Amino acid sequence: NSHLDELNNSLQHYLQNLPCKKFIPVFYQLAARLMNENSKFQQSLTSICYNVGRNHPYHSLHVLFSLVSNVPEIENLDAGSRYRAVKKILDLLKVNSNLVTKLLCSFENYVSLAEWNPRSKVDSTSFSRFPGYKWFLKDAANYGLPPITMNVKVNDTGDYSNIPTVSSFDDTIHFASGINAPKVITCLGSNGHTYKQLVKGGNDDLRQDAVMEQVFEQVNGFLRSYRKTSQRNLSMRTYKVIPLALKTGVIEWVQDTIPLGEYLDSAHKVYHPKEWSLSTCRKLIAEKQMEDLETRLKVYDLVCRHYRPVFRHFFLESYADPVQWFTTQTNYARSTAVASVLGHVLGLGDRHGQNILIDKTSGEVIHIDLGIAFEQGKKLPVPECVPFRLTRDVVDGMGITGVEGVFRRCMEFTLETLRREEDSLLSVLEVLRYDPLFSWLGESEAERAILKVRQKLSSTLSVEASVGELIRIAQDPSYLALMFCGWS
Amino acid sequence: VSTQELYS
Ligand SMILES: Nc1ncnc2c1ncn2[C@@H]1O[C@H](COP(=O)(O)OP(=O)(O)NP(=O)(O)O)[C@@H](O)[C@H]1O
Repeated sequence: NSHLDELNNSLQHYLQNLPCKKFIPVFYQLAARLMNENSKFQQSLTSICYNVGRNHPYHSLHVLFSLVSNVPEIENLDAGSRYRAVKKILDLLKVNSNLVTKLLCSFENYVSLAEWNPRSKVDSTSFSRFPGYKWFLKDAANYGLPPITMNVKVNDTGDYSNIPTVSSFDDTIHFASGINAPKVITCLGSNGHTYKQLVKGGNDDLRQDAVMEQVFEQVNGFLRSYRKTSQRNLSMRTYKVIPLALKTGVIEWVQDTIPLGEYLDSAHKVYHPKEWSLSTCRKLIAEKQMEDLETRLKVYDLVCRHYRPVFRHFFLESYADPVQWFTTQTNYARSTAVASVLGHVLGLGDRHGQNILIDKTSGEVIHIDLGIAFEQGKKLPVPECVPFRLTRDVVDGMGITGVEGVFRRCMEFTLETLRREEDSLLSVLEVLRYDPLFSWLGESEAERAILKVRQKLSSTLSVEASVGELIRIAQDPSYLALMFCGWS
Repeated sequence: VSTQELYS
């Protein structure tokens, strides 16, 4: 309700006293809400934006620039008005001054770096590159600022000088290029720790990734304020996202990790050289595309018989002696179970190994590039069947036990905890609905999507039965065959 | 690379 000022009066007399700390979790949507028109609701929103942008530059300025970075003029949209309002808020926060313009310059430099990309491949110790990189080698020497990808702790007072600022940046760019443009940039730290920033020039839905990460953080909070969902220490792991632009955002290249897809391709060859390669599988299934159901299942059964599971060997011979190995294995099981249940609930899209990062010394999984959400895939030009990522290799990696045990228990505890805090969740998804930022691939698929969310959390079926049916529907070969090429 | 392009 944003029509009558009388309602807004009795709430603007209160929120002005509210600390800025409370306004950060929803500040993506709230930032999407401002506009340049003059209204009492607009006045309150401008005051909230100024309060958060002045008291806590760090947790708000990146969103502020994200909504001011690229905004065309001729085409008419609420994005343009929100851009004008957010630019006014930025000017107001800059009048009061050094840190605001320092963060603005940092964002401009990061986006310019993400714009360009050469062609190469490098790893191991030592490397040198980058044209016009003087700004990145003397960051704090010119503007004492933190690199944009640490979880800076929120302080009640708001102003702190104890945050670490890093100037020395390594000359190495172990850039590996997937679709479109990816550049990796590692900088040092004031405490003495290096942070790796993965900048992407490709039009990955990094804003959708950011709002999804906010939902994930609130879900971590829900799992935190409970007995069963925190004795396990279960948590859907979040990697910080700082999208300066949707097409050219920058994210936190998590501490040393090997993505699942880039992994187990070398492990498949080393562990099982005799069995068939991914080339035979891929386009053989390629021949399967135009065939009938029985042919598809038959060829998939043949290829799955050829390529035995191999990811079960990562956790062996890599981490440590057995206690650390088992802690890592249970961490992976719990994190992948929570992430899978959440993705099924929110209809997360692509779930290939190229969008999965296994930690290493901890084992917690990190889903990456969650652009497709709210049941966006399945309905692809090429259809799918599985709700959440569950191959044969993944369930092999959960241990000798398949998905029956720690995985199912974690999934069912996640389901019951999500149901118990349903109301707050659907509140969060509603505020996602009413803003035009979340991708739901007037009336929208978002409404039916959250209705399906409620049905997935509906108490009509017992939670144990729901987890059993989910495991069956995501493990059965009949569903797995039609998914896509590979996915063994 | 081989995963579906997820294009519109
Ligand atoms: N947080 C992260 N941890 C590890 N690797 C990451 C992370 N974020 C991005 N990457 C890497 O960046 C790439 C992500 O894929 P991307 O460049 O978006 O191509 P893509 O086409 O969208 N994925 P796909 O179509 O399945 O091949 C992979 O090489 C990942 O290893």
